Amino acid sequence: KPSYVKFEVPQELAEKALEAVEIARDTGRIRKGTNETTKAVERGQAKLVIIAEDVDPEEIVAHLPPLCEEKEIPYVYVPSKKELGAAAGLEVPAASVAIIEPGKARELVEDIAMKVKELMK
Amino acid sequence: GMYKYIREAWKSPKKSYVGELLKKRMIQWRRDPVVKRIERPTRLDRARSLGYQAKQGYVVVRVRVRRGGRKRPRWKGGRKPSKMGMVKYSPKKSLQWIAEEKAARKFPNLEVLNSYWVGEDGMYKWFEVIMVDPHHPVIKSDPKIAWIAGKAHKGRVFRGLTSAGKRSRGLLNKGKGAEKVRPSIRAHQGKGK
Amino acid sequence: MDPYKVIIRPLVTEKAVSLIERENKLTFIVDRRATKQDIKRAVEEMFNVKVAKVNTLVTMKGEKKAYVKLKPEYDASEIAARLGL
Amino acid sequence: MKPSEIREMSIEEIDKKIRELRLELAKERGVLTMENPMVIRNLRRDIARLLTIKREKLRE
RNA sequence: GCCCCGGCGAGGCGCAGGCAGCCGUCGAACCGGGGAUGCCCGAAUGGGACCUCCCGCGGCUUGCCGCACUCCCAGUCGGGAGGGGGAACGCGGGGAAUUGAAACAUCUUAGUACCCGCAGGAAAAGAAAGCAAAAGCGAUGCCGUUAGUAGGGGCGACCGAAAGCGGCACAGGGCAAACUGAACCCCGGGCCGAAAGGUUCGGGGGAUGUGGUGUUGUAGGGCCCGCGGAGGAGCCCUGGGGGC
RNA sequence: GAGUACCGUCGGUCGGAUAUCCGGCGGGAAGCUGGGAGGCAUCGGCUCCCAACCCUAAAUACGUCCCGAGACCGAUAGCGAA
RNA sequence: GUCGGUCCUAACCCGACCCGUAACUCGGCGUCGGGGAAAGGGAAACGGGUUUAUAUUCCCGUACCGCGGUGGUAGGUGCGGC
Repeated sequence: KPSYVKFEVPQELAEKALEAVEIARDTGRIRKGTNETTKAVERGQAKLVIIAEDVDPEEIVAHLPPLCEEKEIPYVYVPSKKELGAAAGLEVPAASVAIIEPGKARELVEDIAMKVKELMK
Repeated sequence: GMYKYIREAWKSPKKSYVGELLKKRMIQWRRDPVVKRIERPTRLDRARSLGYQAKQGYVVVRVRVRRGGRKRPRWKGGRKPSKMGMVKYSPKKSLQWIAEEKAARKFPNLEVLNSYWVGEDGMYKWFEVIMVDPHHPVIKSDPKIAWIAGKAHKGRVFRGLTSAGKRSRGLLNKGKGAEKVRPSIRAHQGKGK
Repeated sequence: MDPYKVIIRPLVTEKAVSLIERENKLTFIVDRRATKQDIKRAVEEMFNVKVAKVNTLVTMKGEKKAYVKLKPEYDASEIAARLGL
Repeated sequence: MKPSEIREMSIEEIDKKIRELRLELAKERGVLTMENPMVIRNLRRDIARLLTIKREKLRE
């Protein structure tokens, strides 16, 4: 199990995150890909970052947690890239995704944020 | 983004999260064969700068070589004393290039493009080498790497036209000091290096 | 091989003539690369006979040579006359 | 034998004629050991022409 | 030695002056161009060689196709690459001794002979993190000079450049990144078209970034602003003429 | 455009001399308010340039060959072989 | 068809992979696959005659092995001896 993972999110959170991504894709705005996500975080337009654990090499996404913790944006983990990409609307898999302009997911993101904070602390 | 951060992580790995990663990775690499093909580069910024795309026809190969220099074999006939040494010799090619050549042996239908450093130990060094299939149509349909299907680019790594070979031949110095390295070494009787 | 290419030549020597008379045998010169079975066919077709036995030897000139015995219904002299001798 | 003549014929007639000339050549080689010294050259080259022309026909 | 198209125009059957005979005027031999057949070994390759010969497995109807090793794209089918050869010339590595110094050890012979590997009809180099000096040049490569000079060396024997000046020949382009975000590439089958090319179906890849923009120095490019909206230089041959 | 520029040390090589180029080992940056060169090191001034990725014709070398020539030999000569 | 090769393994050898080497047509452990004995192991034929020149090979006479078949029985469902 890798080392860019700081804590253990359960089925609860992981599945809610996949569904929030699917809903935000079909209603709001979704930035797909590590680089799009990174730029969103650098400029501040990112309201939630979903990251994958099935990644190798770790040097791809090992910069995101210590950056989102600074910019104060929440981030969750999920165990596969194929599922995340299928949710985002791709046939290839995604390692990271950013949710912008949520629609019909707002309360899901509320709860995800609160539980992420409770878990980190 | 995502590329400068990788560059930063790797510019000094003892200081970043890369040192212990490399410890474990080597624990596992030492059991692998000397030439092993892989799915994805370890230093993607560096690969993509050296020329690497995610198309069909590109192959990535890790190579393990031993460190240090040469030990000459002993001489049967009589020598003068200036010619008896056996131990403290070093090669005139670099280990990067030697690794490239081993990979080129193992994959004969291919051609080398470049290579990059990926780890050290006390006994071994590790290089990741990029290779290209010059008979793939996806590769003959791209003007950046369609030159490589030519009739004068086979044996590239062996004659010395890769970057490591040019470095070891002296084609990074241009004026005073480099009077004896162009247009070639044989042209001047090995008198450069 | 194929019929009609197997047989090169018939022999006409005193030994071969003796055998024609006595044993009801024919003697042929044949392509090295043919076997007893191909020789059997070849003779059967090119001459419309039934064959009993085939014996072969390679010579000291590089030629395969066949002694061929037919069934007593037929007669060597007949085909030896059908040919030249 | 002349390609003009042979080209008026069918594949089976050609096969038959080849077999016939093969047999005549065998018996001539036989009687040679024991006049017109050219029978053999001429028959060989006849068969050669026949085979070439049959191959052309089958290739069309 | 077999076939076709052309030329030449009567004899022909190799070095090679014979006996006997055949081919050719329905155009030969000969010459130029193109096709067919093409035993076994050999990279030698379905598997084996104390003798260039043997032993086999699938699938279809005696006849045939396929089946080495290492690899790429795929993947239950298939499609492709390499391997060996070549006088001298070429790129990259490894590397002696005789000999000379009137002995010899540093030096010389010599980055030589020879060895290992990789390419071609040419290879290699090549577009300044350069040269220079109060003035200036403008990628590489070859000739003539610079010059037995600067300079190395038991400072011994000996070794040994470049810039510049005079000429041959001339030519410049592309990535990575920033900013965008699937707007993209390939295979196979089908319909237009003479073709160069264009349009639909099913698969392989690609968010670990396919495509676009972009490429440099007393800076260049992107984002923002305003104004303006000559990529139109090139591909093909159903065509009509010319020259070689 | 980073184990890169650079610094010390060892071996080889060069006309390259405290001032050539190649390689091993041990250390190691800045990164456009930036960075390199200018024949010992360092300080200042001035002048020139932007490395660590790629392609590229012409002028050149050869002659297992061809055309064409010759103050070349003329059968113990000339290629070993008329 | 019956003599011998062709089959089996021995001491030994090669190939592929693997590790080394600046490299290889060089060096080598292990795994796998394959070769290696005309005096070792090992299905089966003996006499007479015939030719200028062959014969356990051709002819006569009398026989034996291995594959495949046809047809009957033993047996499947039978006995004798402490």
